[PDB]
Amino acid sequence: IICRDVARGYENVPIPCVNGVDGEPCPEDYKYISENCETSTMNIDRNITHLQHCTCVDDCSSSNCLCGQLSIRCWYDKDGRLLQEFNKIEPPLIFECNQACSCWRNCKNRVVQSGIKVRLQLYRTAKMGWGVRALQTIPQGTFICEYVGELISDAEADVREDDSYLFDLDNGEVYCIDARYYGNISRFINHLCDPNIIPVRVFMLHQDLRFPRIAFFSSRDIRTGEELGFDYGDRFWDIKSKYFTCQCGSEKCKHSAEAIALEQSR
Amino acid sequence: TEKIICRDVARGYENVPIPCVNGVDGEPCPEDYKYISENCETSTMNIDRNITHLQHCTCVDDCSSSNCLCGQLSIRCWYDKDGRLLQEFNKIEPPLIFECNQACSCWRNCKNRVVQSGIKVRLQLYRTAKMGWGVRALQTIPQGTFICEYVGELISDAEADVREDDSYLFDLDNGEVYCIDARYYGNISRFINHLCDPNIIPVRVFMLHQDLRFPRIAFFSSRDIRTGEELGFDYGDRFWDIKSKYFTCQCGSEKCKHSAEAIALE
Ligand SMILES: *CCC(=O)Nc1nc(NC2CCN(C(C)C)CC2)c2cc(OC)c(OCCCN3CCCC3)cc2n1
Ligand SMILES: C=CC(=O)Nc1nc(NC2CCN(C(C)C)CC2)c2cc(OC)c(OCCCN3CCCC3)cc2n1
Ligand SMILES: C[S@@+](CC[C@H](N)C(=O)[O-])C[C@H]1O[C@@H](n2cnc3c(N)ncnc32)[C@H](O)[C@@H]1O
Ligand SMILES: C[S@@+](CC[C@H](N)C(=O)[O-])C[C@H]1O[C@@H](n2cnc3c(N)ncnc32)[C@H](O)[C@@H]1O
Ligand SMILES: [Zn+2]
Ligand SMILES: [Zn+2]
Ligand SMILES: [Zn+2]
Ligand SMILES: [Zn+2]
Ligand SMILES: [Zn+2]
Ligand SMILES: [Zn+2]
Ligand SMILES: [Zn+2]
Ligand SMILES: [Zn+2]
Repeated sequence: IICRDVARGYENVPIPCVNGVDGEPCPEDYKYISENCETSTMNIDRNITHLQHCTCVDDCSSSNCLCGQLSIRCWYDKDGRLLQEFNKIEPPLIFECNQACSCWRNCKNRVVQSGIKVRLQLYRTAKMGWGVRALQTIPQGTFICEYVGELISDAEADVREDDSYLFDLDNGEVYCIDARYYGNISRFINHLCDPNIIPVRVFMLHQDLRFPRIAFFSSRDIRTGEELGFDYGDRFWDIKSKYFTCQCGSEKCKHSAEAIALEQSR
Repeated sequence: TEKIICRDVARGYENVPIPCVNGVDGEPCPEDYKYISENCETSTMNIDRNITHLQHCTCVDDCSSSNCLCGQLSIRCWYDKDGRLLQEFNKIEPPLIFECNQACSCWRNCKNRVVQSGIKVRLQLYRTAKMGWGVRALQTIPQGTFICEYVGELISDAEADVREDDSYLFDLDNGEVYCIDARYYGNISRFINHLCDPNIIPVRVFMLHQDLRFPRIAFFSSRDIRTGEELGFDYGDRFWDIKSKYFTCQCGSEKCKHSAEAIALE
C-alpha cells in the first residue's frame, strides 16, 4: 500500500500500488498518461465529416445502428459486456458511437470511451516483476483498460533500445504504441499462457484505420486477486526467449525454459 | 405558457444537463446545427500535439505555490481556492492562462485545471423576448466563476470569408489567424447573446496543447450573476459594424451602444 493511485487521479477510479514480495519501490521510471500521446507529428485524420455515424434516436440497441453494422454487429450487451459469441481469437474491429452520431452520450455503443470501471491494483509478483490484478470479481466480456502510450512509427520502433512495452498496430503504413516512457496501467500487464483478457482494436473519436486504439476485455470470469494477462504473441517470445523465459507457471506454458527445451530437442 | 421542449440539448455530453424552454412563441428547439462539447475540424488544422513541446510544472503540491511554472506563464495562477478568478484579474485585457497539462507531474485535481473540468453551473436555453434564443442562469453565479467554453469548428481566416453566415464566429487573434465557427458545429455558448452591459468575459486558455495559433475560449462571469439573469458578453465592434446595417441591438439596457437609437444619435 505504497501509492494509493499511480494514475494521479487521471482515471475514473484510483489504481493503488502495493509490494509484499521484495523491497522494490513502486516504479517511477515512466510518465503516467491516461490517453495516447505523440512525440512527433502523426497526422491522424480528425475530420469530423469523415466519421461514419448513426442516425439512431434510441439507445443504439437496435440492429439498424450503422456503427453496430460497421462492427458486423454491436457486441456490447445491455450491461456493456462483450457477447460470448465474440470471436475471441480473431476479434473484429469495433466502431463505437462518436460525436457525429445523433445518439446520446449514454448509448449502448460507448463502452471503451467511458474509461476504467473495474478496480485494479499494481502489485509486485513473485517472478515477473510488476503485475496488475483484480481487486474484485470481473464477469466475462467486461472492459478492463486501454493500452495507452506513445504513438510512434515502426521506423522509430526500429531504433528503440527497449522493446518490452511495444504494441504493434497492424492494419498500409505500420504504426505501434510504446509504453516505455509514456503509458498507463496496461504497461504493467504481463504475459500469460492461459490469458484472461484479450486485446481488441476500437475506433471512437476518429476512424483513421492506421490508428486503432487497443482495448482489453476479460475473456472469462476473473476472481478477486487474480492476475490479469494476455497472450503477448510469438513475435515477443521469438525475440525475448534468449534473455529470459516465461514464468506464468501454467501447465499449458508454452514459453517456459522447460517447454522451450522440450520441443527444441526434436 | 412556458413549455419544456428538450431535457438536454447537449444530449449528455456536458457534466450537467442543459434544458431548452420556450414561454414566448412556438419556435421549436433549434436543430440547424450539431451540438459538440469539444472543438472539431472539417479540414486539417495541424495543431502541434507533441507532448515534448509542452511547458509543464514539476509541482509536488496542489500547484498553489509561486513555483508552479504553469502559473508563472500566466504571471501567476489566477484561480482562487474554489476555481474562481481573483478580483484583481485584468477584466479589460486578460492574460493568457496556461492550465496544468498531461506533462505536469501534479495530480488531475490541482488548483490549475478549472476550464478543463467542464461546465459546473446550471444553465438553460430559453426564448428571449426580442433576441431569439438565449442562455440564462438557473442559480446564483459568483464573480469569476467559469461558465462555459466557446466550442465550434476551427477554420482559417480565409474560410470565414467564404462563409454565408458570420453570426457564430469567434476570432482567435494571434501570427496565423484562425476562427471558431459555431454555425454548423457548436455548444451552448453559440446561443449567448450580446449585451452592452455584459456579465461574462472571454479568456484565452491553453490546456492539452500550447499551439499559440489555437487558444481555447473560456467564459468567466465578470461579476455576480443573479438567478434568471441572461448571460451575455460584448461581441465587439467588428461584429456590429457588419451587422448594424441589417439589424439593431435589443439588449434594452440603459447603456446600449448599438440600438438603432444609439447608432443614429451620433
Ligand atoms: C511498430 C512495428 C513493430 O513491429 N515494432 C516492434 N519491434 C520489435 N523488436 C525490436 C527490433 C529491433 N530493436 C532494436 C534492434 C532497435 C528494436 C525493437 C518488437 C519486439 C516485441 O517483443 C520484444 C514486441 O512485442 C509485441 C507485443 C508484446 N507485448 C504487447 C504489449 C507489450 C508487449 C513488439 C515489437 N515491435
Ligand atoms: C481573422 C479572421 C476573422 O475573424 N474573420 C471574421 N469575419 C467575419 N465576417 C466576414 C464575412 C464576409 N466577408 C466578406 C469577405 C463577405 C468579410 C466579413 C466576422 C463577422 C463577425 O460578426 C459579424 C465577427 O464577430 C465576432 C464576434 C461575434 N460574436 C459572435 C458569437 C461569438 C462572437 C467576427 C468575424 N470575423
Ligand atoms: C509490458 S512489461 C510488463 C510489466 C513488467 N513485468 C514490469 O515490471 O514493468 C513486459 C515485461 O515483463 C516481463 N514479463 C511479462 N510477462 C512475463 C512472463 N510471462 N514471464 C516472465 N517475464 C514476463 C518481461 O521482462 C517483459 O519484458
Ligand atoms: C451567436 S448568435 C446568438 C444566439 C441567437 N440569439 C439565436 O437565437 O440563435 C448571434 C446572433 O444573435 C442575435 N443577437 C445577439 N445579440 C443580440 C442583441 N443584443 N440584440 C439583437 N440581436 C442579437 C443576432 O442576430 C446575432 O447574429
Ligand atoms: Zn446508433
Ligand atoms: Zn450511439
Ligand atoms: Zn453511432
Ligand atoms: Zn507461460
Ligand atoms: Zn504546478
Ligand atoms: Zn497542476
Ligand atoms: Zn502544471
Ligand atoms: Zn445593446
